[PDB]
Amino acid sequence: NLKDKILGVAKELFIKNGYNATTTGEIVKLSESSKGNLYYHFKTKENLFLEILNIEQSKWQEQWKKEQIKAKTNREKFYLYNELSLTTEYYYPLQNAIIEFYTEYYKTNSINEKMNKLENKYIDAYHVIFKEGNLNGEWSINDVNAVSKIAANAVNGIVTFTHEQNINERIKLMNKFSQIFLNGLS
Amino acid sequence: NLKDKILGVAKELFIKNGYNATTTGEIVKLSESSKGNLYYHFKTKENLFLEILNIEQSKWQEQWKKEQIKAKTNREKFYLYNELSLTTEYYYPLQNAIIEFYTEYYKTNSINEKMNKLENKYIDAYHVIFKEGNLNGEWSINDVNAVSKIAANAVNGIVTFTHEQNINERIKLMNKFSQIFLNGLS
Ligand SMILES: Cc1cc(N)c2ccccc2[n+]1CCCCCCCCCC[n+]1c(C)cc(N)c2ccccc21
Repeated sequence: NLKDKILGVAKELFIKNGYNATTTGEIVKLSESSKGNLYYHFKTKENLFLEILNIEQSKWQEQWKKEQIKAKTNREKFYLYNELSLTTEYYYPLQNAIIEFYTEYYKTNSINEKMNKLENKYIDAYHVIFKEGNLNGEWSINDVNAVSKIAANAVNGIVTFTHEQNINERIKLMNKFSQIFLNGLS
Repeated sequence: NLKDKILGVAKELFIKNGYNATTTGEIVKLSESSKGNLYYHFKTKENLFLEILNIEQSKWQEQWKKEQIKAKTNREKFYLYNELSLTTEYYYPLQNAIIEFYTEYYKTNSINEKMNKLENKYIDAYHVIFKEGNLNGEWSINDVNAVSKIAANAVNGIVTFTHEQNINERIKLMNKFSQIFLNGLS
C-alpha cells in the first residue's frame, strides 16, 4: 500500500531520528513517491506527523483495553497502564519527536488544533480509571480531570526521561510512583 | 578565559540559531580564537555544548541555593523547587538548543553517559530535600534515591508535556501534583 507506505517509513524515521532529522526527502527515497502523493490525505509534513500520532494513539488505546482485563480493580488498572506505558511499542516511542515538533511550531496557531483532540485520548485512559474508581468507591477524587492530566504527564515523564536505563529498574520506579500517587489521593 | 570566551559566544550562538546551525567556525571566528584552541579545549561541538550545559547546571544550583531560603520546611522546598522548574524553563533561551541536542545524541552512549551525570545533579536537589525531610520528621522515606528520581522525572513530565495551556493552569496543576505526591508519603 502506498498511502500506508509513507506512514510506515515516516513513523520509522521519526523514531530513529528526531522530527527535523527525518525529512520528506528521506521518506520519498525509501517509500518512492513524488510531491503529489503527499497532498490529498498528506498535505504538510506536520500533517503526516499529526497523522502517525493519531494512528499510534489508537493502536495504544486499543492494546490497553484488550489488556486491562488482567486488572480487576481500578487501583490495579492505574498501576498496570503505567507499567504497560513503559513496555509498549505504541505512541510513547514518539515522545521525543513530539517534544521537538512542539518546540518548533508553537507559533502556527493550527497547532493546538490536533494537539487538542490528541491530548484527550492521552488522558482519557486516566479519566475513566479515576471516575470509575469513584463509582467503585476505591477513592474520592473531585477534580478528576486535573488528576487525570497530572497523572498522565507525570507518567509520561517517568517513561520518557529515563529511556536508557535498565528496563527492570524502570518498571520498579514506575510502580513505586503509582503506589505513592494513589496513596496521596485519600 | 579565551576558553571562557568561547563558551560565552557559543552559548549565544546556540541560543540564537540553535544547535544544528551553530558551526565551530562561527564559534571560532567570533570568539577570536582558533580551530586549534577550540579543539584543545573541547575536542568537538558536542562536548563544547555539554560543557556549556555543565556551567549552566552550576548556575542553576547556585541560584536554587539562594532561592530556597524563601522555603523554611522541606515540604515547602519541594513545592517551590517544582514550581520553579516549571516557570523558569518557560523562558529559558537554551531550552530549544537543548531539546535539539538531546533528541539527536541520546543514541551515543559516550554523550548520553555525560548527560546522565548532568541529569543526576538535577535529581540531587530532590535527594537533599527528601533526606533533610526525614531528619525533620516532615516525612519518613527509606528509599530516598528512588523517590528522588521519581519526583524529578514526574516533574519533568508535567513541565514538558503541558506547555500548551494557560500559564497559571500549568502552575496550578503542578502545585496540585506536589500536594498529592507529598501526601502519599505519610
Ligand atoms: C541556568 C539555568 C537556569 C534556569 N532558569 C533553568 C530552568 C529550568 C531548567 C534548567 C535551568 N538552568 C541550567 C540547566 C542545565 C540543564 C542541563 C540539562 C541536561 C539534560 C536533558 C536531559 N533529557 C533526558 C535525560 C531525556 C529526554 N527524553 C529529553 C528530551 C528532551 C530534552 C531533554 C531530555
